[PDB]
Amino acid sequence: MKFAEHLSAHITPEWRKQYIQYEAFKDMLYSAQDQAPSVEVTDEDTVKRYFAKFEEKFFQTCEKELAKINTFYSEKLAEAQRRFATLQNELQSSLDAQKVQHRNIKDLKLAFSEFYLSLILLQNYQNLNFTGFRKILKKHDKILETSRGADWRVAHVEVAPFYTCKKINQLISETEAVVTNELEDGDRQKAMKRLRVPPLGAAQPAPAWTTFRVGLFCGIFIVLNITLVLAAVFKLETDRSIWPLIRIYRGGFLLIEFLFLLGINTYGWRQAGVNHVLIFELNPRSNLSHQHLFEIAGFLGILWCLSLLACFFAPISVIPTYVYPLALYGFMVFFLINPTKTFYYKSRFWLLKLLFRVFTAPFHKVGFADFWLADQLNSLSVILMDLEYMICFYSLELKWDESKGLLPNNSEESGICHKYTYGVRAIVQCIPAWLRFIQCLRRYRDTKRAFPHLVNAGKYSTTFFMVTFAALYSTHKERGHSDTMVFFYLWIVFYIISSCYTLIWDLKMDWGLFDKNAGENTFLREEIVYPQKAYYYCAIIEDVILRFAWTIQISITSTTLLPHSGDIIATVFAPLEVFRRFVWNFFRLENEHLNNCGEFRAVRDISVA
Repeated sequence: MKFAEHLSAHITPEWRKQYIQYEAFKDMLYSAQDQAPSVEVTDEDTVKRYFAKFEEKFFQTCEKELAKINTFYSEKLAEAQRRFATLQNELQSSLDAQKVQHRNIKDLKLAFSEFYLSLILLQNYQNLNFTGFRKILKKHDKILETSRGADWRVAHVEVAPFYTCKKINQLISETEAVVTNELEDGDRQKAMKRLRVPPLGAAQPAPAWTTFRVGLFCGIFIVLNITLVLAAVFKLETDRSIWPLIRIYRGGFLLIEFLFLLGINTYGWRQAGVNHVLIFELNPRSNLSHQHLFEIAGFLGILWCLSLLACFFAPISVIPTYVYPLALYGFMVFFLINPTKTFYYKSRFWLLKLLFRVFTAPFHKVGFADFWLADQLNSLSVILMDLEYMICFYSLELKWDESKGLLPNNSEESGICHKYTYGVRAIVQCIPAWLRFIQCLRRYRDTKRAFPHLVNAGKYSTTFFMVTFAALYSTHKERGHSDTMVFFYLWIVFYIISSCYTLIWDLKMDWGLFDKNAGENTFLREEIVYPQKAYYYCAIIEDVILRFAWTIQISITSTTLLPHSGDIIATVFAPLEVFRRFVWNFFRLENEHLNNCGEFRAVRDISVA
């Protein structure tokens, strides 16, 4: 494949309908060729008229395509001219006001670098549309053994006001002159370093070293997982309680799984066309492909596996076993808050600036990155409970004056910090629900709109109530007082309500499925971005199952019996919840991008002042 894939890869995602449609032309050509009636059986007038009809139809289709291209190009050119006019007026106003100002200059820099991107994208649009006409007309010449295609090219294509309009190059030169004289006072090197746009989209291949580091961290991870399984089967002795260990190491595994599935999500968004760079407001020139997230996940998983192995084997006799989890989590934290400029600095600091804006929610106007991150925390809720458990274990239970403190004796009676001590577990549970609830309240206050925000605030109020009733029921049963089974009934009804609330919001308002304009894609949206239709139905069924995950647990719990269970339930259902979030990310991002596809948004429209 040479140009079909080259076109589907170098195409702007939001302008997919305004392109040349190479595939339809090719399929029309091939169908017309294969349906030649007979080379010698029927009359030559028959085949001649058949080929003439095909010629007419093909050139009418090509003419309507060219008209579409011309209209879209003139539209985008007028839009860019108006944007340049308003940007220059604002720059002149600010420069005159010169005689905080740093924020002003920095947002005019950002607005100019975003206006350059639209110009470059329009230029590439022109280029690809021209060298898709030449390719398809060359194919028509070769397939029909005629030369009318090149004549049609030189007669129609190279007169059109989309290949002869040399206005974008002048606009690019003027933008560069403006940014160099005004914003940088000379120094075109620094101006162009900000304005330049690398080959972007699905067309940029990650460097070979990043792929090799992925393949290295993944092989080590596989072998270390095999070794962990073998050592757990053959080395971990009985008479000790493994539950503290895997309860501490449960959070790290969920984080590794989340980073892996986020890498897969980024790959899916990059290939399908859903551009997360515009929705997350990332830098269109510097991003993180799936390889970077795969590498981060592999490195942190290597550290996790090494810490768990050291816990099992106890390599050095002087260091007690409880130092390895502490060291692992301290390295995970020190990796994030690394003050130097190494090891994914811009990414980690963007993530930290976002985490500061989600954990102090009602004070910042929320965008997509902080709304998206606060929804991912609902799935990574066992990580917060793992941190709480680890802190309570190291502060109240871990006997420091003994080596094998991580695995105490079998005589390990209830051992507080394992349950609802005083309600702290319920609060750590409701923390991300509280974040999203107050964020939706801030959205209602800001937009004054009510439907999408006031609803979607009860979605997390139901989690509030469900966790409250869980806490009440378990703390009543642990004290064996009266009114217990009532708080089982209320737990049941509020989990029913929570799952029904989140399920209809996952499908209808988050994913956009089940709309009246479905058309041929029954039970789906109008326009589907992901290739196969089977992905959506399987996703629907999996979200139905993984949102009602408490059915299986309350069954197993009701089966009860002696084995420790609730914890086995949580350990099996936490990666299932992270996988549910991984599935939900795809279709949330797709629904978000499909709205940017209607207004043809390729840039962020950076505000000013």
